[PDB]
Amino acid sequence: NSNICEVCNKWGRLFCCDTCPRSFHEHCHIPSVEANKNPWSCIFCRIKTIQERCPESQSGHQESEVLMRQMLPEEQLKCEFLLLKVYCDSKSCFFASEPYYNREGSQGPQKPMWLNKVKTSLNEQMYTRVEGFVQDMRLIFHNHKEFYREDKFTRLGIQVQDIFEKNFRNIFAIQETS
Ligand SMILES: [Zn+2]
Ligand SMILES: [Zn+2]
Ligand SMILES: [Zn+2]
Repeated sequence: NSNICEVCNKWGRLFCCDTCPRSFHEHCHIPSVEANKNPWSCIFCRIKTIQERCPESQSGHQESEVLMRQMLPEEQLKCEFLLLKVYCDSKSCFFASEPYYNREGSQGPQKPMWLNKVKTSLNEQMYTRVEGFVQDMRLIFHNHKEFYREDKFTRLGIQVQDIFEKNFRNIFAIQETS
């Protein structure tokens, strides 16, 4: 196994996957690393199994159909993995915890949103469709763009949103376009 967490790239108290060489901090893995279960298989492994059991699941999809899917177990897992892929980027630090807004010339968003809040919402099964999860994720970056206006710090929103969108298109096998 790796000697650093796959998500945050730090050492510490790691749990090791039994079916691949990745390791995780307890609360870096999503869902949080399960108490027992020997062998234990990480989210990367579980996602690969879905694809292997149904190879046609990689054929192209329309985003509009993906968003209307109910959050059954497989869609729940895919959203968890997409959330995890965002946390994997170190720039996710800026969007993880509850923000506050006091900048001359700007007003805070009407509906603040942050990664840990999405994490809790997934954990508590608060989303009934994929659309719920994707809307909250995109709201994080949209709030950031609007608040920071012409400050160059707006670019962090652009950057982390691009990670989100690339991973959304990969995980849900969105039909490639020009
Ligand atoms: Zn970690
Ligand atoms: Zn694994
Ligand atoms: Zn099949």
